[PDB]
Amino acid sequence: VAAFLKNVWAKEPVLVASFAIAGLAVILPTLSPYTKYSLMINRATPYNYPVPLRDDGNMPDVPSHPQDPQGPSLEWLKRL
Amino acid sequence: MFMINVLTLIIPILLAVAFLTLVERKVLGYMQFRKGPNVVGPYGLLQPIADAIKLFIKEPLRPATSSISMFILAPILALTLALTMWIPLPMPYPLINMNLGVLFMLAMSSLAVYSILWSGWASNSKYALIGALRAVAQTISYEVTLAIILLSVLLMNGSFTLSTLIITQEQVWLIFPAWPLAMMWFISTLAETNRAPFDLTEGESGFNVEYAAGPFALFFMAEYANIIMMNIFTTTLFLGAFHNPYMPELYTINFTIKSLLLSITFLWIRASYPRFRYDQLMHLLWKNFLPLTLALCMWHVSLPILLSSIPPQT
Amino acid sequence: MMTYIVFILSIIFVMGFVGFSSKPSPIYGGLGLIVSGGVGCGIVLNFGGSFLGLMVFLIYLGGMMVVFGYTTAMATEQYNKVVLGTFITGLLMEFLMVYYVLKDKEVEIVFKFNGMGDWVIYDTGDSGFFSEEAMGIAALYSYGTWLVIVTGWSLLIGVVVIMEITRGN
Amino acid sequence: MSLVYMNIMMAFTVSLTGLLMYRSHLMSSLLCLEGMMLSLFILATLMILNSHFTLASMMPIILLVFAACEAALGLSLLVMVSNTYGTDYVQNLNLLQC
Amino acid sequence: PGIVELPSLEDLKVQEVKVSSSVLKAAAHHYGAQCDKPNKEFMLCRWEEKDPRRCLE
Amino acid sequence: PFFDVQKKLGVDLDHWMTIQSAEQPHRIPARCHAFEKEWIECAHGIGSIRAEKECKIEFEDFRECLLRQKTMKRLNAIKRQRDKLIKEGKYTPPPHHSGQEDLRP
Amino acid sequence: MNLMITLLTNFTLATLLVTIAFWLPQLNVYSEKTSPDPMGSARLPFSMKFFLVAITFLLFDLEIALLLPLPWASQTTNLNTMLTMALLLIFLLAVSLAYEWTQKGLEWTE
Amino acid sequence: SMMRWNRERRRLQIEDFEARIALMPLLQAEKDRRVLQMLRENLEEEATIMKDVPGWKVGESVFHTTRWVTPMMGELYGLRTGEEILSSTYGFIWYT
Amino acid sequence: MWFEVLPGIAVMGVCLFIPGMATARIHRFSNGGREKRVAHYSYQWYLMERDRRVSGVNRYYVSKGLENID
Amino acid sequence: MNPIILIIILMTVMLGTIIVMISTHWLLIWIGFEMNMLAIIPIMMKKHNPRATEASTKYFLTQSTASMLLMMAIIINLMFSGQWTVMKLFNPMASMLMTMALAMKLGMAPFHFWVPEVTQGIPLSSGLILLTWQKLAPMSVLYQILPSINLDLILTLSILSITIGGWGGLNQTQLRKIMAYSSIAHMGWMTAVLLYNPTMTLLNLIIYIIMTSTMFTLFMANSTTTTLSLSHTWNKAPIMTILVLITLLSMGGLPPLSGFMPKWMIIQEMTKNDSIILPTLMAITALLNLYFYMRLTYSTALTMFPSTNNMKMKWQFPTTKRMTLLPTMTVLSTMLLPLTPILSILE
Ligand SMILES: CCCCCCCCCCCCCCCCCC(=O)OC[C@H](COP(=O)([O-])OCC[N+](C)(C)C)OC(=O)CCCCCCCCCCCCCCCCC
Ligand SMILES: CCCCCCCCCCCCCCCCCC(=O)OC[C@H](COP(=O)(O)OCCN)OC(=O)CCCCCCCCCCCCCCCCC
Ligand SMILES: CCCCCCCCCCCCCCCCCC(=O)OC[C@H](COP(=O)(O)OCCN)OC(=O)CCCCCCCCCCCCCCCCC
Ligand SMILES: CCCCCCCCCCCCCCCCCC(=O)OC[C@H](COP(=O)(O)OCCN)OC(=O)CCCCCCCCCCCCCCCCC
Ligand SMILES: CCCCCCCCCCCCCCCCCC(=O)OC[C@H](COP(=O)(O)OCCN)OC(=O)CCCCCCCCCCCCCCCCC
Ligand SMILES: CCCCCCCCCCCCCCCCCC(=O)OC[C@H](COP(=O)(O)OCCN)OC(=O)CCCCCCCCCCCCCCCCC
Ligand SMILES: CCCCCCCCCCC1=C(C)C(=O)C(OC)=C(OC)C1=O
Repeated sequence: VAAFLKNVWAKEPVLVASFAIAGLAVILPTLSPYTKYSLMINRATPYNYPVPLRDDGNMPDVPSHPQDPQGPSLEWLKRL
Repeated sequence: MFMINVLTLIIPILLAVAFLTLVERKVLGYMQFRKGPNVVGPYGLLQPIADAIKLFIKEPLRPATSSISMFILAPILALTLALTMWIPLPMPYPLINMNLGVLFMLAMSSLAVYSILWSGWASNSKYALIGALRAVAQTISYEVTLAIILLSVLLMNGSFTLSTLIITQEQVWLIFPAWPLAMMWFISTLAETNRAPFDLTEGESGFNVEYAAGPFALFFMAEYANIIMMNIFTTTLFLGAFHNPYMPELYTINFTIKSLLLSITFLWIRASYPRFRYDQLMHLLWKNFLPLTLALCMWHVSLPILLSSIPPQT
Repeated sequence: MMTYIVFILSIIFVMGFVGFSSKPSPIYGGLGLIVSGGVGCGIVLNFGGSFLGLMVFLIYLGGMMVVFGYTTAMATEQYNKVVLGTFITGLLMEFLMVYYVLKDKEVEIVFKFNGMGDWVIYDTGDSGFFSEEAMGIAALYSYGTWLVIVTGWSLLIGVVVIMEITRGN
Repeated sequence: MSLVYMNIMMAFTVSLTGLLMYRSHLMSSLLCLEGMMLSLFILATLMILNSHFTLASMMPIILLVFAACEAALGLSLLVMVSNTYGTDYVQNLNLLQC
Repeated sequence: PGIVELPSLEDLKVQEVKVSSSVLKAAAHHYGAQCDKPNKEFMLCRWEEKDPRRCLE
Repeated sequence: PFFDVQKKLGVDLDHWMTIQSAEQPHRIPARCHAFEKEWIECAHGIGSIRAEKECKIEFEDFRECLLRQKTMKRLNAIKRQRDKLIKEGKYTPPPHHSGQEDLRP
Repeated sequence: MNLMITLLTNFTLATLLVTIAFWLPQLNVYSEKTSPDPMGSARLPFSMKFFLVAITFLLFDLEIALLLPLPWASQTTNLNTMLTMALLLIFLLAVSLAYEWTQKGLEWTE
Repeated sequence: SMMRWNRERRRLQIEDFEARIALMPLLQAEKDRRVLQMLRENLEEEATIMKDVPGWKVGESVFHTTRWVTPMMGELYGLRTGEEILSSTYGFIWYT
Repeated sequence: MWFEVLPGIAVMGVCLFIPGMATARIHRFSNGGREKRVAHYSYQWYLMERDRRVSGVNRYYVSKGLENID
Repeated sequence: MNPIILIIILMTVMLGTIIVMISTHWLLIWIGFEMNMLAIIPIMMKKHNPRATEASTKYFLTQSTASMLLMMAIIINLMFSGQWTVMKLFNPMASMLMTMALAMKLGMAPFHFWVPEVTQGIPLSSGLILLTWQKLAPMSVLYQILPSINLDLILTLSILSITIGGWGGLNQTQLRKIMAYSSIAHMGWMTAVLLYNPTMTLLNLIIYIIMTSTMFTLFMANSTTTTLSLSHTWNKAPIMTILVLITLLSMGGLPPLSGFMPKWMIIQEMTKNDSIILPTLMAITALLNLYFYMRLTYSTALTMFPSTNNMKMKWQFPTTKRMTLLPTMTVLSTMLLPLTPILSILE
């Protein structure tokens, strides 16, 4: 597990680098704390028009204006 | 007014290819402890003109061609593709600003093997056909790592737009996150243009030996246009310069200096190494560059996700 | 005349097929299919299929017809009436189609075809900050999981199949 | 319907009748087969781009890839025929009459 | 089938915003802040009626 | 044999690319989204034999959205009559159909 | 449109230079030449290995064609599935390369 | 460096997209009045052209539904000049 | 010595400097002293055609500001 | 072949057919046919002789042409319907092209001209796969598009298949060509009842697959590819002559055997729909199939052809071949007629 590894690093350093970089690419996004922010930034990107809701009278979480407090915010993106 | 812009693209291409031959002979001279041409012009500046006039009044070699039509079409295709690779190049503004300029260049460079193949079959020499098949197999082999390295770099760009690649590199050169991609890219562009140490069309017959001095000169100048173009594309891709939009000539001077140094680096690599054997650069591609290229493609897919550094689409 | 330009390309497209379907030689037929691929790519590009047209160049022409011409040049050792008659037959049938659908603005071979320029069938809106075709191809990795699995498996199996049958053992 | 579809269907039928009437070479047959595939690509593409049906924009690429793999397989078969007779002539492939 | 019902050319007359796209983009954030209410009334009416003729006023 | 594995196991292998009115990336509608939604909501569940004769109107509107044959036939008729009246000289096109009207916005 | 003008200009300049290179030295009256190759007249022997490297190119080029929409596919909101299928496609290209290795397909043009 | 700069580029993309979003109601109102202007002009010229034709309902919908259908390119620019046609139907595709 | 190669490098560098300088000056000449409008997406083309319609001279780059309203 | 590679390639053949069976999108139907063809090509070139390469070339050309016509039918369906559901087709031209493509894949006449060649050119196991497993995916697509299939076309293909598969087998001595013309006749019988009752189509397909698997397994267990080598079986293994006797009398459809079961049920569904001439002429034409079956039984079981001397060596060695499911398939292909109302499990 250690003599074989030094053997293949002596013989085939191209392939050892290949399998090592591939293993990092596989396992490292599951261990990264910033994988969540990739998802959060891709859903924060407004490609479509924010089609507004008809005010039935009881929607306390939906704002009446963009500058209202309620609604989704992007403080985390400006700060990080 | 646009036709003036097309002519000011493609006539300076031919002039730069004309004087690249002089620069190659001079630089290969001084690296070989001799001088290059300095008799014909002052400092040899009339050597490409004299050589063009010599080649265009040399006797036609007059081959018996298997096909007359493809024998005509192969220089036409070579020069047309070697001139159309320049039109999306952002330097700082492209002639044709297209959304998929990277993929356009990859496609038009993938079409360049038909000139080699058609000129090899259009000759009656079977050994010229064998050399053409070896050259085509070499070129299509290194196109694989071209496409995958280029994809792995444009995972940091966000699009296939070549002008966006300047915006991508405003804070740092893209050779810093992608120098292994840069070095395999650079050797793959060295093997695309059949450039030494990958020039087996001069290693012991070329695919275009049945052409006369004029048409072989047209193949030769299409090859050097490809060389300057791929060095400019590598400069845009990994060494992207500062761009003030009110002063575009700063970017033009900067990418021009970097592309000249990279073309001279091609000249300096051919003054340094012996050739590969044919199986040895096949071994270089399939067993060395392609596993690293696939591994780094996995890395450059997963890396903007794990660092939250996905580039924008627009 | 320029409002008919895609139609014009399509005519050349059909002409290109009468190039290789008449089968002069597999190398001239390869050339005719290359020219056909380029003009059909132009047809694709003029509806907004930029990525699909560059797939016609990079993968059909620069990828596959390279291998066709490569394999063909390793056969049919280097140096007709039926070809010429078939070519003029296909060309005259195509120009009779052109003449009918331009004189009548309508024709019916098997289906009814309008004879106006094909610009009339388009949409009059914008797609915002994206190509819709680019986002539909980008959806191959988000929505096309089964399609990716079966395509990549078929390509791996295709590698295995070519290595089994080209060995002779 | 639209006028470009007439030409793309007529191209498919021309490549069909070329593929359904062999002359001598198997390579010319494979070229007619890939012309059929190319016309299918163009026709699918013009429909899907016309209809703005977004998810089927990945469809013609798929139609390319499989069929090009198919083309690869066909080339391999031709080469094996060429490694038996020296030529890819379709009249050499007549042993299975008896 | 039926006859399509189009509004007259008098029903389409309005004082246009005859400024260029850089004028609009430079003022865009303050325009979205200040002109919120008739814009969102219009776009709610536009996604609910699915007909521009019903959304003119 | 339609072994409906996808409905049995609850997986979605290929239903997403099946119709134009399905969930699209970035909510991009097809040009005939409304006609296809109306034809599907008409013909749902009642079977194909009843769906051919009972949902003929929605299906004809949807096919005429897809291929635009009646629309292009009408444009053929109007353009042909206009060209005939231009040839006879009994009609003149207006300035806004000749390009002399300083477009709207 | 500007692209078609540029293609026509590049193709026309290429055709003009090819016409000059094939017909400017034809004006001379040099001499008629009688003129009566490593292989003499032996037919071209087929190489299985050049065909195999071209087919390996074709199959890896199809796998590349699948890989090409990744700079767009990274923008999705189903990123776990996108990353899984991207790594699966590059891994299947790597498995294709490994099987091409281990059955000696990359030999004498390695 | 690519981390910091691509996060800045995503914020700049969101700023551009919200400028677009704030401008979309004005552009939608202008687009609606634009296409209804063009359809009313086409209807009036159909009324003054299609008089001699027997059995012609001017402005007859080809759809059985009374729902608004998005106006096709040939419906809007059918009676106009070829330059306006080409600029509206291949202008963005041919733009460089 | 080695600086004898610099005249050819200078000639070739001027020949590479010409296309970008030329296309920058032609874009500023053809577009009102400004950059060429980059329209990669149909919204950008929509804004550009709106500029061409609101200019009144059939030129997209002729911009109308606050002086065009009352 | 590497046995791992053989397992993966046969799983890919099965994967292609299962993807045809379970998918709801026409592109995945086309993909399943492409995967099936691509994976079955090495099964046909298992022995690497010029007849296998010729057979694989002919098989590739016919299946590739059918795949292109299938995709054109799919694309015309997308024209005239704007969708991709694997259901009825929305154009008679697309219906005709898809019926032609599936007739080419099944090898139904007049697209039958590849079936006796390719089956002759390939081994018995790959011929078994081609004549049993390769029918399942196109019959599934024909099962799901039957509200759009033209009646005149499907019955023309059916009667032309039954007659040509009847006359084709009368001139043969090679066993694989006999099974191939038997295939053409039985596919005619399956498609003749498709628009009337597709459960009987599934019944005929299952009984045909059982009987064909029995006959190919007997031909593999005795290593016989010709009539005259099959006639040496009584001096080598007398039980196998009994088995080929009862299975060939079953495949002709003689009662009380189970191969009488499908065709009778087919007639049972064609006379309910007021077709009397057509199943009568079909049943009279199946006497030709029974005639060359009787020719094989006279050569093998009911007489004793002269053998050779070296047969006496093979008397000292028992069969080491894995005769997989041969007693099970022999019992199922003969003694299943008293269980004829089991067919309701296929509804
Ligand atoms: C773009 C601007 C320029 C870019 C740089 C290029 C400038 C220098 C050019 C010099 C002239 C070259 C002329 C041609 C040379 C051809 C020969 C050659 O070099 O072949 C390539 C050689 C081939 O080696 P070889 O063939 O000699 O080796 C023997 C191999 N076997 C045993 C199989 C026979 O090397 C490579 O293939 C490497 C390519 C680049 C690899 C970059 C790896 C970066 C580091 C990754 C991580 C490593 C650590 C592990 C993981 C850690 C994780 C935390
Ligand atoms: C899990 C992550 C994803 C992994 C898959 C993706 C990888 C990306 C790179 C693609 C590589 C494709 C081609 C791989 C082929 C491997 C087989 C091989 O090459 O075997 C032969 C070789 C000896 O070479 P030879 O046959 O003699 O050739 C002449 C050169 N001397 O034999 C060898 O050289 C032995 C090679 C195997 C040992 C390599 C060990 C590297 C270990 C790195 C650290 C661990 C990384 C994590 C992943 C697990 C790796 C086991
Ligand atoms: C973007 C920039 C691109 C630049 C490209 C060009 C680079 C190199 C520039 C030229 C360098 C210097 C050229 C000098 C040429 C030789 C001049 C000379 O001395 O010629 C002598 C010869 C005979 O003279 P004679 O009178 O007989 O002598 C006896 C005197 N008692 O007399 C003759 O031969 C007759 C005269 C010949 C003159 C030829 C001059 C050179 C032609 C150059 C063409 C390109 C010019 C630049 C183009 C781009 C800018 C517009
Ligand atoms: C109407 C009248 C005109 C008729 C048509 C003629 C058109 C113009 C042609 C060029 C000028 C004519 C004279 C040509 C040269 C004659 C003089 C000459 O040969 O001088 C020799 C002198 C160098 O002396 P040398 O003998 O080399 O001594 C060795 C050093 N110890 O040589 C030198 O100093 C350099 C000589 C350079 C020759 C001119 C430059 C090259 C030609 C440029 C134009 C054509 C090509 C344009 C570009 C083509 C593509 C690159
Ligand atoms: C043997 C024959 C002769 C051989 C020598 C000559 C031919 C080979 C060398 C030239 C190759 C021609 C390539 C033409 C198409 C290139 C792809 C392309 O158009 O990409 C650019 C661009 C896509 O980017 P995008 O920005 O998304 O689109 C504009 C949207 N604002 O899209 C656009 O800008 C679209 C512009 C309008 C559509 C252009 C259509 C071009 C004409 C049809 C193809 C012509 C070539 C046919 C022959 C091919 C080779 C045989
Ligand atoms: C609505 C229906 C839905 C679908 C239901 C299920 C349908 C099942 C269809 C069965 C198709 C079987 C195809 C053939 C078997 C595939 C595997 C194979 O190739 O087996 C042959 C194998 C090859 O071994 P090898 O060494 O090459 O033999 C030659 C001599 N050296 O090994 C041999 O040669 C060994 C010899 C005996 C092999 C006998 C195999 C019989 C398989 C079929 C059983 C009957 C069908 C199942 C029951 C009815 C289901 C409907
Ligand atoms: C349109 C024509 C422009 C001028 C021709 C190209 C520029 C001059 C290159 C001359 C040349 C040199 C120096 C040269 O060394 C060489 O041999 C390798 C050539 O190929 C035959 C050449 O063509």
